[PDB]
Amino acid sequence: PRNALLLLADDGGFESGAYNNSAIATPHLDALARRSLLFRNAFTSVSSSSPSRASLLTGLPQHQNGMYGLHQDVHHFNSFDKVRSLPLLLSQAGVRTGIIGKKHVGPETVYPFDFAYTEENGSVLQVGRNITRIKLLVRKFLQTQDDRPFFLYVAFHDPHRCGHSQPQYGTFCEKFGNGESGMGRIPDWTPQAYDPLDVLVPYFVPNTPAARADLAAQYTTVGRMDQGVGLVLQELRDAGVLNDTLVIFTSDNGIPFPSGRTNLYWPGTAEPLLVSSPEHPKRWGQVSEAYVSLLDLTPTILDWFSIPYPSYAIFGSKTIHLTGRSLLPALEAEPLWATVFGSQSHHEVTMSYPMRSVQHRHFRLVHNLNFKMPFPIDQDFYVSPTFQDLLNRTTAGQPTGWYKDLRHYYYRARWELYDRSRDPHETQNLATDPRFAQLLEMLRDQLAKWQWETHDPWVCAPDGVLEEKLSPQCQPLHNELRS
Amino acid sequence: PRNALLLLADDGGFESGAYNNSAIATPHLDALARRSLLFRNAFTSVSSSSPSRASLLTGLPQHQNGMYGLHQDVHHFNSFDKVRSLPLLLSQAGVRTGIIGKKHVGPETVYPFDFAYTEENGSVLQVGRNITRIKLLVRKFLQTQDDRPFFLYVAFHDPHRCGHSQPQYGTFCEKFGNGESGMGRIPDWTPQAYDPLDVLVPYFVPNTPAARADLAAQYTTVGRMDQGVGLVLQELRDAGVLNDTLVIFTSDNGIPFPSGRTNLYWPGTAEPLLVSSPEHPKRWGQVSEAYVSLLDLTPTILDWFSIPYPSYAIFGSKTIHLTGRSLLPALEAEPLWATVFGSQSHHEVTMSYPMRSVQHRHFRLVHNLNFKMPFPIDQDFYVSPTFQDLLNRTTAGQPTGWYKDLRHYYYRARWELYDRSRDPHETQNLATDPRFAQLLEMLRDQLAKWQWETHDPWVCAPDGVLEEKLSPQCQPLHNELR
Ligand SMILES: *[C@@H]1O[C@H](CO)[C@@H](O[C@@H]2O[C@H](CO)[C@@H](O)[C@H](O)[C@H]2NC(C)=O)[C@H](O)[C@H]1NC(C)=O
Ligand SMILES: *[C@@H]1O[C@H](CO)[C@@H](O[C@@H]2O[C@H](CO)[C@@H](O)[C@H](O)[C@H]2NC(C)=O)[C@H](O)[C@H]1NC(C)=O
Ligand SMILES: *[C@@H]1O[C@H](CO)[C@@H](O[C@@H]2O[C@H](CO)[C@@H](O)[C@H](O)[C@H]2NC(C)=O)[C@H](O)[C@H]1NC(C)=O
Ligand SMILES: *[C@@H]1O[C@H](CO)[C@@H](O[C@@H]2O[C@H](CO)[C@@H](O)[C@H](O)[C@H]2NC(C)=O)[C@H](O)[C@H]1NC(C)=O
Ligand SMILES: *[C@@H]1O[C@H](CO)[C@@H](O)[C@H](O)[C@H]1NC(C)=O
Ligand SMILES: *[C@@H]1O[C@H](CO)[C@@H](O)[C@H](O)[C@H]1NC(C)=O
Ligand SMILES: *[C@@H]1O[C@H](CO)[C@@H](O)[C@H](O)[C@H]1NC(C)=O
Ligand SMILES: *[C@@H]1O[C@H](CO)[C@@H](O)[C@H](O)[C@H]1NC(C)=O
Ligand SMILES: [Ca+2]
Ligand SMILES: [Ca+2]
Ligand SMILES: [Mg+2]
Ligand SMILES: [Mg+2]
Repeated sequence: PRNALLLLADDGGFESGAYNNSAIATPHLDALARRSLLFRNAFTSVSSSSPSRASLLTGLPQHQNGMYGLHQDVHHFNSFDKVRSLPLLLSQAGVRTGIIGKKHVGPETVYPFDFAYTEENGSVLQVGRNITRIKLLVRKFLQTQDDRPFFLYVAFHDPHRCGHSQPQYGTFCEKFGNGESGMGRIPDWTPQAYDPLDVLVPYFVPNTPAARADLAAQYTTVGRMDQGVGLVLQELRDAGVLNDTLVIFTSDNGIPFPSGRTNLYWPGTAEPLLVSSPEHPKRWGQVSEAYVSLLDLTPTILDWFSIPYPSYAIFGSKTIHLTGRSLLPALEAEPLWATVFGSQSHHEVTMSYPMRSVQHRHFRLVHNLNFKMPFPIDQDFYVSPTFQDLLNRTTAGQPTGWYKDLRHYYYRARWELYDRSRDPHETQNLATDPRFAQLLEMLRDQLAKWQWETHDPWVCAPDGVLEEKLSPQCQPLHNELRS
Repeated sequence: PRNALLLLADDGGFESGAYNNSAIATPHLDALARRSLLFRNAFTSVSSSSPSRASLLTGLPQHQNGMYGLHQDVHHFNSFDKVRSLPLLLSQAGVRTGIIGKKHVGPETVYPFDFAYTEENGSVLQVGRNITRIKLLVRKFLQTQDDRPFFLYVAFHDPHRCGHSQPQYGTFCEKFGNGESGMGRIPDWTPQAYDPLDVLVPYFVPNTPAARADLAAQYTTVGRMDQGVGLVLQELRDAGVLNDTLVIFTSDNGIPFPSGRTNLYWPGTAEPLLVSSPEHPKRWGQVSEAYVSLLDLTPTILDWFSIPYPSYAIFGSKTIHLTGRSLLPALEAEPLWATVFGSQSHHEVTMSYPMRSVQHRHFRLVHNLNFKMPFPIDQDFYVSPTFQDLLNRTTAGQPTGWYKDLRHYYYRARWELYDRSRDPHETQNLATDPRFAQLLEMLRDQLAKWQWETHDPWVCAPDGVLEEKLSPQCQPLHNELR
């Protein structure tokens, strides 16, 4: 049988040898990249953990699958009951399904796995960060195979921050299991220490000692994640199935630094993506330039198992259709895929800053539906040494070392248009430039067509109201906003 | 031998003889008022159907029970799994529970009823608006009583709008069951027609021909609701249990007109409230001046059945405690209750305009957490003839007959302070008046203390961030908000 393994880092970026970062040591991801197609232009559709995971596992944008924000405690979003997720369709077609690590989506009836070791039924630390334990669970999973195909989803909790939840293990949990007093030992992990001066400060991160100490800790933890990818792959090799298994490696959202996680800017939505098919070796070790979305993974995995997406409606007779496509053709030839979309509504339930985006190659358009209010900041990020330092400096009147200032981080234009080929840092908004008005109209039109097609309840916001029974279906509010 | 009946109108206001509206015919609500304490100053804590129903049935504000907006389809809010609602606690203590009508809350595990006829398992029209059907189901319920006390919740769908959902029955479904072609017959209902010139136009509603035709249809439907209250009470009398039954009549939110439903203004949150205890006749037919909240119903009903509220946490070890109180002492003496709170986060999921409020007697303070954006407008209200007419006129530059203009309806101050004893229409904002600063501080403070005490996730918004492990727990964002 064909099997499939999805490896997902949490808040992972491009800190790998495979993405040309020579400061970090990620031998196992580098070895995987040599047996993979590597995508330079992959994007998540949403820069929020639960919406991202839900969109990845359904192939529907968050506005359509119902996970409008975080899933846990107080935030409490869940996808619609009638949604047919990837693991549900795979089970119905006879594929054995497993998840180890952070799930962070619900309800269980929409995202059922036959074998499930997650934060719901055990320690996130043990099933998300202790790579020895993850190794042992992957082994248990493989040893209980029954000649059905399998789909195994390994959702690492590394390299997510711990400053909010678990401060004594350090800002990225880099001290958990490192064998120092009070930390325990993860016997399969060799900790890699980084000096703050050795890290690459990305362009959107302030270059200060506090941010550098933050990145050094992240690097150690990306290291633990990389070793975990090694262990997992080694278990599939020991069980003799690796050579029958599609391996995909990605991350759910951008790194938890300014302009990253929670933004539809490039740093918040750009994701590493490796795809390794044992049946398509032609392109192993090559780099694709095609513009692809995490919305493509569900149709890629259904394609691999030859399972159709069924025609159904979640509500009324609004039939659901996937807007992503299978990546499997890209394994044989380089395609001209150019367009990716973004949709975000909430992160935390108190953070209502809906954003819609479309990218056409190096051009990116963001629409900020709630732009008159300041951009909200999540609680986990707020206590980061990086945010603290930026805030402390901004208020004390000192230089921040940052490529923006807070005021403009908080108060954004309704429309932001950027050309990354000329302006890769996305600091020159072109939506106000009359030379770019025909492009701006072309992009707004594509984004709107996608919004309708995916049944976006925010399609008419903020200037209008959706009224499905009349033509035109967006009706004006005359609320002093552009229409 | 105590039982309890809760009668809840949907979007009902003060269109009754009991509230001295002389234009409408509500004989059955009037008769009930004669055997009740009537509250002049009762308020819902939230002006949205599912949040209101959830808060009423739990005694927790919406920000604490998890029903942050509407429950149905795309909006999809549910209360937290570990919440102990009124019907759950009543069942655990041995009280048989029933619901007939519009439930509009979830999940079923948090709001379980032994006998249940709702939108979940049948037509909302039949179990919410067809009073004959409702009469027959209350009869079935009573005929199947056993050893036990009962709690029966009858949640009428009248007088809610039908313009959005069910247009062919008229703007308030006033033609459904009226015996005309295509409409069917509700044999127990006598339809009452109103001329648009006979209705009372409330102060917050434009006095125009379109709005008057809108109110005339509402009146016919308030009439059907009143007749349904009559039938329900008559079934309890026929079964011989009315005299053992606490009857409460209220509504979930203000009327679906401008400044009403979805606002924390007086018109959106003020509710009719009748309480009739067969064991406390001293104040039957009287009017209380005490300021009370629909957050008080759950503790009132638990008090009636002598059931404690248990000590539990929904999350971690943040123990839940009710902030409302029992209304039963008010049946014996007039109390000095002065303070009522309001909390709204969403209505529709696309309508994020969180509002927090506190009222101290005739003073009201509203805090609009998202004030720099325009106030959103729900889809059902937008197609009302009343909103259409106001929008069309505003757009065409014609006089609106309205006490506000749209611009100021859309763009509100962060803090709105009003004194209804001098300014009942709430059009003179006093929050910027330095003479009123000490009162403004006193009220902000009370509202903040309630927010913490009820575990409000928005307690630090919009200028700060909640960080539970540091002191102070609200941490500043320096985002140009004061
Ligand atoms: C990570 O998980 C592994 C395996 O569960 C833990 O190692 C175990 O430690 C216990 C207690 O000392 C022993 O009884 C087991 O036999 C150990 N197993 C192995 C394979 O070593 C390890 O302690 C965990 N590390 C952390 C930091 O939690
Ligand atoms: C690993 O998997 C590949 C792909 O399934 C195997 O290579 C195929 O082997 C078959 C034998 O039935 C040939 O006819 C195919 O042409 C091969 N295809 C490709 C694309 O390589 C391979 O045998 C497997 N085993 C090892 C050790 O590599
Ligand atoms: C309102 O409810 C009553 C009771 O369900 C409906 O009357 C019943 O209608 C069915 C189907 O026509 C008959 O079989 C029953 O005999 C009727 N029962 C009674 C007591 O009359 C009535 O049709 C419903 N009205 C509307 C307008 O929907
Ligand atoms: C209706 O209810 C009231 C209150 O339960 C009953 O009045 C009580 O009568 C009983 C028995 O005589 C006594 O416990 C109390 O002294 C009375 N209290 C009050 C306030 O009246 C009355 O019995 C009931 N009527 C019927 C027909 O049963
Ligand atoms: C890394 O460097 C090489 C040579 O400069 C280039 O061809 C490759 O595409 C780069 N990698 C990525 C991930 O962009
Ligand atoms: C910033 O200032 C706060 C406020 O006193 C202080 O406690 C914190 O330790 C500082 N953090 C950084 C990164 O400067
Ligand atoms: C209505 O007016 C009557 C007679 O003037 C009075 O007794 C009663 O208090 C009033 N009802 C209300 C609800 O104010
Ligand atoms: C509002 O405007 C539209 C368009 O002119 C018109 O057809 C409709 O009847 C108007 N409605 C009201 C209530 O004025
Ligand atoms: Ca994440
Ligand atoms: Ca209502
Ligand atoms: Mg009973
Ligand atoms: Mg006007």
